[PDB]
Amino acid sequence: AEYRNWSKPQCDITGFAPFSKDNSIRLSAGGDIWVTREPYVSCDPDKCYQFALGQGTTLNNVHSNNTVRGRTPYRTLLMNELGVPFHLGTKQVCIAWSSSSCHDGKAWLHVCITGDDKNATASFIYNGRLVDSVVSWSKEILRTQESECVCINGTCTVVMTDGSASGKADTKILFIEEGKIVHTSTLSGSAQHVEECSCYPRYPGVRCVCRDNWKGSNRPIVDINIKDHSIVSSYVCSGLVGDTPRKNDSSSSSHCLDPNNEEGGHGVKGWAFDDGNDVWMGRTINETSRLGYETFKVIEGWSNPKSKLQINRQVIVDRGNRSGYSGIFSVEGKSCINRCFYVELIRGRKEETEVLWTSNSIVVFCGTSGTYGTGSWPDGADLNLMPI
Amino acid sequence: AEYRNWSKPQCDITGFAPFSKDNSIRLSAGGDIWVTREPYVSCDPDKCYQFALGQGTTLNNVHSNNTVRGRTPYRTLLMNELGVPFHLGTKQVCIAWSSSSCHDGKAWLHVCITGDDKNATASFIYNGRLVDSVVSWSKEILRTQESECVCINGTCTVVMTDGSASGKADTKILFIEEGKIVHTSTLSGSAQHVEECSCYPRYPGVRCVCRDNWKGSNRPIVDINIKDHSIVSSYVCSGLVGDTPRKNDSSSSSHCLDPNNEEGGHGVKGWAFDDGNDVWMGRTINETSRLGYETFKVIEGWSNPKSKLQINRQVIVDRGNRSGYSGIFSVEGKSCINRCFYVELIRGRKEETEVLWTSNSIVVFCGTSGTYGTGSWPDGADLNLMPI
Amino acid sequence: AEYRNWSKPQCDITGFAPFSKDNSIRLSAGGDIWVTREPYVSCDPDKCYQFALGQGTTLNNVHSNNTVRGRTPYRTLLMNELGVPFHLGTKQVCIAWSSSSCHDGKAWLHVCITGDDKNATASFIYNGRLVDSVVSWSKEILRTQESECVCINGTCTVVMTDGSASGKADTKILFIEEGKIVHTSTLSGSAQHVEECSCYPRYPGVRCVCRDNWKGSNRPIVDINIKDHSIVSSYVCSGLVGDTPRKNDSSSSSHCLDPNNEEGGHGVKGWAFDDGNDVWMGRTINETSRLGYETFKVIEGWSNPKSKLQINRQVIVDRGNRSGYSGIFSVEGKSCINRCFYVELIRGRKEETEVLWTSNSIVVFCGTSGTYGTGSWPDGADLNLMPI
Amino acid sequence: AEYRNWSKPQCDITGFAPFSKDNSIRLSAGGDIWVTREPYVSCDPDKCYQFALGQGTTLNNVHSNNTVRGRTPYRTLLMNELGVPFHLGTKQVCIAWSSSSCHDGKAWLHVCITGDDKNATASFIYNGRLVDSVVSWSKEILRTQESECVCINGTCTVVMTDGSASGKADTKILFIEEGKIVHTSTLSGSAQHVEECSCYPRYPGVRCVCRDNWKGSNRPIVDINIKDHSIVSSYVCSGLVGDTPRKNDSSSSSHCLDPNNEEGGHGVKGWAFDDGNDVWMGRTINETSRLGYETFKVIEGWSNPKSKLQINRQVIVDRGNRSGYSGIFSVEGKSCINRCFYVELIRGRKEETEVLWTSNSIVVFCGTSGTYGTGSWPDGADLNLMPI
Ligand SMILES: *[C@@H]1O[C@H](CO)[C@@H](O[C@@H]2O[C@H](CO)[C@@H](O[C@@H]3O[C@H](CO[C@H]4O[C@H](CO)[C@@H](O)[C@H](O)[C@@H]4O)[C@@H](O)[C@H](O[C@H]4O[C@H](CO)[C@@H](O)[C@H](O)[C@@H]4O)[C@@H]3O)[C@H](O)[C@H]2NC(C)=O)[C@H](O)[C@H]1NC(C)=O
Ligand SMILES: *[C@@H]1O[C@H](CO)[C@@H](O[C@@H]2O[C@H](CO)[C@@H](O[C@@H]3O[C@H](CO[C@H]4O[C@H](CO)[C@@H](O)[C@H](O)[C@@H]4O)[C@@H](O)[C@H](O[C@H]4O[C@H](CO)[C@@H](O)[C@H](O)[C@@H]4O)[C@@H]3O)[C@H](O)[C@H]2NC(C)=O)[C@H](O)[C@H]1NC(C)=O
Ligand SMILES: *[C@@H]1O[C@H](CO)[C@@H](O[C@@H]2O[C@H](CO)[C@@H](O[C@@H]3O[C@H](CO[C@H]4O[C@H](CO)[C@@H](O)[C@H](O)[C@@H]4O)[C@@H](O)[C@H](O[C@H]4O[C@H](CO)[C@@H](O)[C@H](O)[C@@H]4O)[C@@H]3O)[C@H](O)[C@H]2NC(C)=O)[C@H](O)[C@H]1NC(C)=O
Ligand SMILES: *[C@@H]1O[C@H](CO)[C@@H](O[C@@H]2O[C@H](CO)[C@@H](O[C@@H]3O[C@H](CO[C@H]4O[C@H](CO)[C@@H](O)[C@H](O)[C@@H]4O)[C@@H](O)[C@H](O[C@H]4O[C@H](CO)[C@@H](O)[C@H](O)[C@@H]4O)[C@@H]3O)[C@H](O)[C@H]2NC(C)=O)[C@H](O)[C@H]1NC(C)=O
Ligand SMILES: *[C@@H]1O[C@H](CO)[C@@H](O[C@@H]2O[C@H](CO)[C@@H](O)[C@H](O)[C@H]2NC(C)=O)[C@H](O)[C@H]1NC(C)=O
Ligand SMILES: *[C@@H]1O[C@H](CO[C@@H]2O[C@@H](C)[C@@H](O)[C@@H](O)[C@@H]2O)[C@@H](O)[C@H](O)[C@H]1NC(C)=O
Ligand SMILES: *[C@@H]1O[C@H](CO[C@@H]2O[C@@H](C)[C@@H](O)[C@@H](O)[C@@H]2O)[C@@H](O)[C@H](O)[C@H]1NC(C)=O
Ligand SMILES: *[C@@H]1O[C@H](CO[C@@H]2O[C@@H](C)[C@@H](O)[C@@H](O)[C@@H]2O)[C@@H](O)[C@H](O)[C@H]1NC(C)=O
Ligand SMILES: *[C@@H]1O[C@H](CO)[C@@H](O)[C@H](O)[C@H]1NC(C)=O
Ligand SMILES: *[C@@H]1O[C@H](CO)[C@@H](O)[C@H](O)[C@H]1NC(C)=O
Ligand SMILES: *[C@@H]1O[C@H](CO)[C@@H](O)[C@H](O)[C@H]1NC(C)=O
Ligand SMILES: *[C@@H]1O[C@H](CO)[C@@H](O)[C@H](O)[C@H]1NC(C)=O
Ligand SMILES: *[C@@H]1O[C@H](CO)[C@@H](O)[C@H](O)[C@H]1NC(C)=O
Ligand SMILES: *[C@@H]1O[C@H](CO)[C@@H](O)[C@H](O)[C@H]1NC(C)=O
Ligand SMILES: *[C@@H]1O[C@H](CO)[C@@H](O)[C@H](O)[C@H]1NC(C)=O
Ligand SMILES: [Ca+2]
Ligand SMILES: [Ca+2]
Ligand SMILES: [Ca+2]
Ligand SMILES: [Ca+2]
Ligand SMILES: [Ca+2]
Repeated sequence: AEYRNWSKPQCDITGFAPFSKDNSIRLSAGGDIWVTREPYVSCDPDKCYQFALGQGTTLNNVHSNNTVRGRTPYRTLLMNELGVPFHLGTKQVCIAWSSSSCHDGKAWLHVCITGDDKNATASFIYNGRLVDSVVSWSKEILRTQESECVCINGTCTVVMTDGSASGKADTKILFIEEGKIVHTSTLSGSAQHVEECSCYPRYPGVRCVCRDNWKGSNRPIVDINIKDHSIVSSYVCSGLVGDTPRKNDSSSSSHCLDPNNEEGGHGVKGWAFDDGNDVWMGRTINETSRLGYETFKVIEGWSNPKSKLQINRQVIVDRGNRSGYSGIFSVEGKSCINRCFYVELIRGRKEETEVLWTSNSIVVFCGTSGTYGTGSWPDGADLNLMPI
Repeated sequence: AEYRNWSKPQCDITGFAPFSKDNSIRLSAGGDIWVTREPYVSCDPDKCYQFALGQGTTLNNVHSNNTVRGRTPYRTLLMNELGVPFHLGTKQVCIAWSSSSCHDGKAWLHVCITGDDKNATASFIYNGRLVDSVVSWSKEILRTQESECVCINGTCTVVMTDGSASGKADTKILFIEEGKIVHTSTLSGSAQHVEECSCYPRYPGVRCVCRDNWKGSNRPIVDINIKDHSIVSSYVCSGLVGDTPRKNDSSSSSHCLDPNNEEGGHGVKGWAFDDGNDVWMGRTINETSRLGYETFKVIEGWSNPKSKLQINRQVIVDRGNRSGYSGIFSVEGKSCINRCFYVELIRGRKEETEVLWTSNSIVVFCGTSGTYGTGSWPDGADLNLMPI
Repeated sequence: AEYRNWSKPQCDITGFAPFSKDNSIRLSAGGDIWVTREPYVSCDPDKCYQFALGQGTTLNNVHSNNTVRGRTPYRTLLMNELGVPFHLGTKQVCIAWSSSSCHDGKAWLHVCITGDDKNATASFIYNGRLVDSVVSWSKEILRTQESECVCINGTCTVVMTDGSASGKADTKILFIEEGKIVHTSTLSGSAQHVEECSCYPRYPGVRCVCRDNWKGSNRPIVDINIKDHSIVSSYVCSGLVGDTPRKNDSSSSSHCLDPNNEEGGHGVKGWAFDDGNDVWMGRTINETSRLGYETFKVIEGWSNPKSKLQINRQVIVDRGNRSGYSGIFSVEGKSCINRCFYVELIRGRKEETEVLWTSNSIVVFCGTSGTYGTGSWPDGADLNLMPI
Repeated sequence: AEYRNWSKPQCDITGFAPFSKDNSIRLSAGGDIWVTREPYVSCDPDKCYQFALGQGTTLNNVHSNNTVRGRTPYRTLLMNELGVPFHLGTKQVCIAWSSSSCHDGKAWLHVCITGDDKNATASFIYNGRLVDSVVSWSKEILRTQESECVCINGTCTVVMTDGSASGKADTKILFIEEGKIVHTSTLSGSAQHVEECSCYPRYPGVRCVCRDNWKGSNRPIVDINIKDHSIVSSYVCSGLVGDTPRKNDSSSSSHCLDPNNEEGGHGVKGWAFDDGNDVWMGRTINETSRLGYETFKVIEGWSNPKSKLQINRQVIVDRGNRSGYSGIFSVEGKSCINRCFYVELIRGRKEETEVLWTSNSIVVFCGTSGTYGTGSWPDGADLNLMPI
C-alpha cells in the first residue's frame, strides 16, 4: 500500500450523475434503523463508506424522543459501506458529536469530539487505535468538519473551530501523520467566521469551502499548503451565494474577501469547488430554509464577485421536500480526481411535528464528463404513517 | 486478476439441476425483508451474486403499499451473495428503476438508470466509482436488460432501449471498458422490437435473446461483435415460442426474421441459448399469464421455424403457481462455460388482492451434463396469512 | 492451497470438552431465527461452519406451522460460521431436504437433494458452482448423510440411499472430484440397512457409522477404500449399542456382522469411532425415545461383541431433556486428527404440543487429550412461553 | 505473521481519551440485542474486539427474566468488532460462564469455562479448534479473568481460581503455547486472595492487578515470569484503594504486602498499572456500591503505601449513574505500548427493579500523551420506558 498523493488533474465535469440513496427513514417504518444526523461520505482506495453521527438509538425505539438535540454522550460515529443503511450490525467507530474521517491510502483516520460543551475532547484514531487527543482551546463547543478530511503524502489535515457561533471564533488547522498531531496552524486571511468545511485535494495542497455562521451568506474558502503549514482565506466570489439563509437571486451580492452582510446569520454546511475561473456549487433551493437542493455552474463565479450567470442547473431534491447539510468528497479515477457530494435528507423535529424524533437519509451524486437528464430524489418517507 | 475471455466451449447440457432458492416472501412474514422486483443473477470468478430492484421499503412496512409501480425515486439496485435473502444489511449499489451488472474478472460494472420518464439518466459504475453517464436519447423511458451484461477481454456490453413500448423504438448497444462508454452501436438487422435482453458470452461475441413487446410472441436474437462493434439481429426460429402472452402449441407459429404477429403485444422477460441447431429455452406454462415455468429442448429449434419437436422437458414451477421474469447467466466451469437461469416468482398485486404490496422471490437452476428428476419449486407463501 | 490428505495419527482421547452452543430456540423468542432440522458441523482448514436444513421460514412467522414435515420445496441448506446462529443474513447454499457438505482443502463441496419423493435430484456444488447431478435410482426418497462428507487427495466420498426405510434399500457410495462424480460403487459386505452415515477420515480410507432403520439397534459400519473404490460393511460389535430405539443395558446384545434384531425398526442418526480395539460412541440416554444424550468408551467394544464394559461416561444432555440427531466431524490438529460431534436438540411437534413448529438448536463437543468435568447443556427454551 | 513480543516501552500517559461506546441497552429498546454481563476488550494486531458473556437470550424476550444469575448452561462468549453491538449475527465463540481471550500475533485463544459448579470444565480453543482442557481442581467454581489474557513469544498466560470466595482458595497460572497447556505454576507470594485479574504485558514479563474478595479492599498484584514460569505477588501500595467496597478517602489505608482488612469482603473487577513509582488506576466513585467511575494518577502510589496524592482525575461515569467491572487492555503503537480500559455499565436487577432482566453496555477509553477535557458517558437507557 502507498500513501495517496492525489497528484492528478481534476476530471472534466458537465454536472453530476446519480450514485447512491439509502432510504433510511422509509426503511425504519419496518426495520431496525439508527437515528442519525450530519452524515457524510468518504472512500478508501477501493470503495466508498457512509458516515453519520448516531443518537445511540434506533427510530422505532422509546429513546428516539427528543433527538433534535445535537450533543449527547450517547452519540457515536457510524460507519457502513456506501448504500448499506445503518442497521444494528453497523459499527460505531468512536464516540463523537462531531467528527471527520479520511483514509490516507494505508489506513483510516477518524477525528471524534465528545464531552462537555465547555471542555470537549477531540480524539484522533488511526489504523483502529487511539494515537492522540487535543483539548478544547476556547472552551465553547470544539467542533470540526462533518465531512472527510484530506491526506496528501501521508499528511492529513482537518479544520476545527472552538468559539462563538455569532462572533469571532477560534479556527485551527491540524496536520496529522499516522494519527499524530504534528503541527497546528491557526486560521489566517479574510474569512471572518468558519464552520463545517468541505475540503478537497487540490494538488499540491487542500482547499475547503465552508460555512460562515456570523455575517456572511456567501461562503468562506480556506487554502491549506501541506508542506509549510500556511493558510490563506477568503470568500466564494460568485454573486449567487451558497449559504442558507440568504437574500433572493435578484438582490444578493458577494465579495472576494469579506462577508456580504446579507442575512449572514446562521447557515447550513455546504460545498463548492472551482473549474478554471468558474465555480461548481450546490445549495438549498429555498433561500431562507432547508427545502430542496440544486447544483450549478456559475460562469466566472470563482473570480468575479459580480457574476450571476448560472448554467447547468440540476434539481436534486425538489422545493417541496426537505434537504439539509451537504458536503464534498473526492474519488480518484484512472486519469483524474472526481468530485462528488451528498445531501442530508432531514425529517422530523423541529420542522415536522408528526413525530417525536429527528433523523435523516441520504442521496449522493458524482461528477461526470458525460450526459444526464433530470429527476428528483427526496427522502420519500410518510411521517403521518410513521411509528407514532 | 486477468480479464475474462470466456474462450471455452459451452458445456454439454442434458437439462438443468436445482441450484438456489431464496424464500424471500415466506421469510418477509417473520422478518424485515426488502420489497423487490426484476431480480437477476450474475457471478464473479469465485461466486454468484443475486441482484434486484428494491422499492426503498421492506415488506412489513407501511411504505410497501403500491409497490406494483415500476419507477420511483426510491428504487435502488440491491446486491447480495447468492442465497442471502434481502435483509436490512443488504447493500444498495446505485439508484435504479432499471439496471444491468457484470463482473469482468477484475471488478463489477453496474449500469443503473433512474430519473424522469422523459429524461432518464444512466450511470455507469465500475470498481466502486462513477465513471460515466448517458441521458435518455429518445425521451421515452430509457431502459436496459434487468439481467447480467457480458464482458469479453475487458470490453463489456449492455443493451438499452428508449422509446415506444408499442411501436418502433431506439435500441443501442454500448461498449464499455472500465466503466467508460467507449462506443455506441445502434441496433440493426431484422429485429423490430427489443427489451430486456438475456445475453450470454459466446466466443468471440455476445448473444442476446430479448422481449419484443410489439408484434412478436417469438423472441428477438441480437448478435454483438466485440472487436469491430457490428450488430445483426433476428428472431428465435423455434415454432414453440418463448414469450407470454402467446398462442397455444397447435395454434402458434414462428419466423426466423420477422415477428410472428400472434398475441405479439406485451411480453415477459425470458431467455434461450443455442446448442448446434437445437434451442434450449424456458418459458411460462400458461399462454396468457405468468403462471408456472417450464424448460425444454426444441430439436432444430434454432434453425427451422416449423419445428415443434420438444424433448427433455422439466416443470420448474407448476402451472398453478406464479412465475415471472426469467433470465440467463453463464458460469465459467473448469473446461466449459455453463448456462443457468433464475425465475422471478412475483406475488401480490395486482393479480392477488389479499395484500397491498407487490414483491418476488427466486429460484435458480443450472445446466447439467448429468442426470436429474422432477419437482416443483414455487414461492410457497400464504398471502391469506401475511402482514395485515 | 493444497488438498487435504488427513494423513496424521488420530489424537489421544480421554473424553470430550465443550466447544459450541447456539441457543437458537432461546433466541427465536426474541429475534428472527430460521426453523431448521437435521443440523451438522464441518470445518475448512481454518475454522468450522455450522449447517442445517431450513424450512423456508423463521420461527416467529405464520409459516412455521407443520415444520414437522421432512420434505418441502422450501427447504434449503443453511451455512454459518460455527457459533453464529441462523439469523436472516444466513446464506442458503443450495436447495435441499437432504444434504452433505465437506471441504477438500481448496473448496467446499455440497451435496443437496430436493424434488419429488419418487424422482429426486442430487446436485453437486463445488467452489460455488453446480458441477454435477444424479437422479434417484430406486424412486423412493433418495437421501444422504445429513453430515460432513470426507475428501482425501482431492477425492470426496459420500454415502447415499434410495429405497425402503423398512426393507432392502439401494445404497451407493460416490466419489466426487471437484464436484464431478468420477465413480459410483454399490454397497457391499454384511450391513443390511444403511442411512445417515457419520463418516470420518482414516488414512488411507474413510470409515462411517450409520443407522439401520430395518432390523438393527446395533450400528452399520461402512468402509470406503478411496483409491480402488472398494466397499466392505459390517456392524459395531459392542454389546452396548448406539441406536434408538434399543433394548436396555441388561437385555441388549449385538453382533459383528448381522443386525441384532432387537428393536431394530426405526432409529436415529448417530456416530462412533475406533480406538485400537475399543470404541467411543454417543447415544440417547433413554432406550426408546429421544431424551438425553451420553458418551462413553467401551473397552474391546470395536472387536468383541459380548463386551459391555463402559468407562469415561459423560452426560452431554441430561435424561429429562430432548436430544436428537448427532454426528461426527474431524478437525485437523498440528500433529494428529481430532474427533468432535454435534447433538441436535429437537424441540416442538409432535412430541411437544405446546407449539405448532419443529425446530432445533445445537451443542458441540470436541475430543480432548486432557481433563474434563461434568454438566448438562440442554436447549433450555421454555415453550410454555414461546410465540403464542 | 510473527508472534507478539510486546517489547516496546510503555507510552507516556497524561490521562485517557474517549475511544468507544456501544449503547447496547438503549438499542435493545427497539432492536434485538443480547443480554450480557462481564464484558471486556482485546485486540489483534489490526483491530479491537468486544467480548462479553451471553445469557443465551436477547433482551426483548421471555428468556431474559433472571439473567441476574451468574452461571447457567446457556451462557456463551460473544465476539464482535469493537463498536458493533451484540446483535443476532454475533459469533458465540465457545460455551462459557467465565472466560479469557488473547491474540498471540498469529491467532486467537479462548479460555472458556462451563459445567457443574463443583465440577466445571475449562476448554482451550486456539485458531478455531479445541487444543486442550483441564477440570476444576478444588471442585469449587473454576473461574478466570473476564478480561484479556496476554501472550509473549507465542506463550500465553492466564490466571484461574478454584475455591472459596471468602477464604483461602487455589489460584494457578497456566502457560499456553498454541492452545496447549505447556506448564502450570501455582500462586505464590503475599497475595492472599486472587480473582478476576486484569493483566498486561510488561516486557519481558506479565503483571496483573486483581480482586481480593476476602480481606482486602487493596488490589492484589501478580507478576508472571514467562521464562522460568515463576510467580511473585503482593498488593498495590497507594493509600487510595481500587476495590468496592472500601472505606472513604480520609479513612482508607493500604499495605504493599498484605490485605488492608478494610471492608475487604466482596469486590469488583478493576485494574491499575505502574508508571515509574506512580500508579494509574480506576475505580467506582461511590465507596460501597457500583455507582460512577473515575480514574486518576497516584504520585508514588505504586511504591509508597502512605501516599494519597492523586493528580489528573477524570470522571468516566458520573456518581449518579451505574458502573461495574472494568479491566485493562494493551495496544501496540509505532513506538510504544498503550494502555486502555473498558467499563461495564450494568443495568437492571438486583439494584433496579423496573425490569426483570440484568444486562450491560460498555464505555472504552485509551491512554493518550496529548490533552483532554471533561465529560460523562453513562449507559443512558430509561428503564421506566423499557419492555415489561
Ligand atoms: C433533460 O435534462 C437536461 C440536463 O439536466 C436538461 O438540460 C438542462 O436544462 C437546464 C434548465 O433549463 C439548463 O440550466 C439553465 O441554463 C440556462 C442557460 O441556458 C441558455 O442560455 C445561455 C445564455 O444565453 C446559452 O449560452 C445556453 O446555451 C442556453 O441555451 C440558465 O439561464 C438557467 O438559469 C436560470 O434558469 C433556472 C431554471 O432553469 C432558474 O431557476 C435560475 O434561477 C435561472 O433563472 C439554468 O442554469 C441546463 O444548462 C441544461 N443542461 C444541459 C447539459 O443541457 C433538459 O432541459 C432536460 N430535458 C427535458 C425535456 O426536460
Ligand atoms: C423422472 O425425471 C425425469 C427427468 O425430468 C423424467 O424424464 C423426462 O420426462 C419428460 C416428460 O415426459 C421428457 O420430456 C418429454 O419428451 C417427449 C419426447 O417423447 C419421446 O422422446 C423420445 C422419442 O420420441 C423417447 O426417448 C422418449 O421415450 C419419449 O417417449 C416430448 O414429446 C414431451 O413433450 C410433450 O409432452 C409434454 C408433457 O409431458 C407437453 O407439455 C408438451 O407440450 C409436449 O406435448 C416431453 O418434452 C424428458 O425427455 C425426460 N427426460 C429424461 C432425461 O428422461 C421422468 O418423467 C420422471 N419420471 C417419473 C416416473 O416421474
Ligand atoms: C467430575 O468429572 C469427572 C469426568 O466426567 C467424573 O469422573 C467420571 O465419572 C464417571 C461416572 O462415574 C465415570 O464413568 C464410569 O466409569 C465406570 C468405570 O468403573 C470403575 O473402574 C475404573 C478403572 O478400573 C476406576 O478408576 C473407577 O473407580 C471406576 O469406578 C463405569 O463402570 C461406569 O458405568 C456405569 O455407570 C454409569 C453412570 O454412573 C451408568 O449409567 C452405566 O450404565 C454403568 O452402569 C461409568 O462409565 C468416568 O470414567 C469418570 N471419568 C474420569 C475421567 O475419571 C467425576 O465423577 C466428576 N466428579 C463429580 C463429583 O461429579
Ligand atoms: C478541562 O479538562 C481538564 C482535564 O480533565 C481539567 O483539568 C484537570 O482537572 C482535574 C480536577 O481538578 C485535576 O485533578 C485534580 O488534581 C489536583 C492536583 O492538585 C494541585 O496541584 C497541581 C500541582 O501539584 C496543580 O497543577 C493543580 O493546579 C492543583 O491545584 C488533585 O489534588 C485533585 O484531587 C482532589 O480533588 C478531587 C476532585 O477534583 C477529589 O475527588 C480528590 O479526592 C481530591 O480531594 C484532582 O485530582 C487534573 O489534574 C486536571 N488535569 C489537567 C491535565 O490539567 C480541567 O479542570 C477542565 N476544565 C474545566 C473548566 O472544567
Ligand atoms: C396448522 O396446520 C394444520 C394442517 O395444515 C391446519 O389445519 C388444517 O386446516 C385446513 C384448512 O383450514 C383444514 O381443512 C384441515 O381440516 C386442517 N387439517 C388438520 C390435520 O387439522 C391448521 O389450521 C394450522 N394452524 C394454524 C394456526 O394456521
Ligand atoms: C418526550 O420528551 C418530552 C420532553 O422531555 C424532555 O427531554 C427528555 C429527553 C427528558 O430529558 C425529559 O426529562 C425532558 O423533559 C416530554 O415532555 C414527553 O413526555 C416525551 N414523550 C413521550 C411519549 O415520552
Ligand atoms: C394505499 O394506496 C392507495 C392509493 O395509492 C395512491 O397512489 C400511490 C402512489 C400512493 O402514494 C398513495 O398516496 C395514493 O393515494 C390509497 O388509496 C390507500 O388509502 C392506501 N392504503 C393504505 C392502507 O394506506
Ligand atoms: C421471573 O422468574 C421468577 C423467578 O423464577 C426463577 O427463574 C425462572 C427462570 C425459573 O428458573 C424458575 O423456576 C425460578 O424460580 C418467577 O418467580 C417470575 O414469575 C418470573 N416472571 C415472569 C413475568 O415470568
Ligand atoms: C427579493 O427580496 C426583496 C425583499 O427584501 C424584495 O424587495 C424583492 O422584490 C425580491 N425579488 C424577487 C424577484 O422575489
Ligand atoms: C421557503 O420556505 C417556507 C417553508 O414554510 C415556505 O412557506 C416559503 O414560501 C418558501 N419560499 C420560497 C421562495 O421558496
Ligand atoms: C388454442 O386456442 C385457440 C382459441 O383461441 C384455438 O385457436 C385452438 O383451437 C386451441 N387449440 C387447442 C389444442 O385447444
Ligand atoms: C391460465 O390462468 C387463468 C387464471 O386463473 C386460468 O383461469 C386459465 O384456465 C389458465 N389457462 C390454462 C390453459 O391453463
Ligand atoms: C430391561 O427390560 C426388561 C424387559 O424386556 C426388564 O425385564 C428389565 O427389568 C429391564 N432391566 C433393567 C436393568 O432396567
Ligand atoms: C425411558 O422413558 C420411560 C418413560 O417414558 C421410562 O420408564 C424408561 O425407564 C426410560 N429409560 C431410562 C433409561 O430412563
Ligand atoms: C452510595 O450508594 C448507596 C447505594 O444506593 C447510597 O445509599 C449512598 O447514599 C451513596 N453514598 C454516598 C456517600 O454517596
Ligand atoms: Ca450565514
Ligand atoms: Ca421485530
Ligand atoms: Ca411479445
Ligand atoms: Ca434401528
Ligand atoms: Ca474486597
